[PDB]
Amino acid sequence: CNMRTQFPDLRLIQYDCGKLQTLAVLLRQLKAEGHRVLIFTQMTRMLD
DNA sequence: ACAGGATGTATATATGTGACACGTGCCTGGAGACTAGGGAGTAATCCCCTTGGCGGTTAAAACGCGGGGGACAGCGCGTACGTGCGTTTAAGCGGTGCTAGAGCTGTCTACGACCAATTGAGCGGCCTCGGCACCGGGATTCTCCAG
Repeated sequence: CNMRTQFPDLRLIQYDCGKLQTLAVLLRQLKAEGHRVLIFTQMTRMLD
């Protein structure tokens, strides 16, 4: 099955998107400090 | 699971009350030469309305879910409508036998169109109050269980 058709991963949604990559790094670094975060974005379906 | 007993077709035939054929005539297309007016072919103006869609919030759909009271099936019975039979009513299918009134023809005005003016409705274009529209009471009115 794997060797005949390749489907998009769908699991790690940070794959294509460098915005989410740097956000993952940033949130991971902030987690040690644990002081909590507001993440603002317009585009209601980007919050998804 | 039959058979009298009816009713319904199917096939054939013929001559006479309607379908076709043929000649005529004569009103009506067809053909032709002018004269607009009408409509087409562009060229300008003014609108509205889609642009692509997004993410907030709302009303309207849409869905769950009980349950109740109507949609049907069952059963019955009790008229009432068809079925058939005898009568008789009166319509049909031909006739005779007037004259009322279509249908037409002609004649001739009153009537319609044109026809250039003329003007006075009328329609558009803003303005400005009343009049519905929605609201917020409280008081009569229904609807639903409850005895």
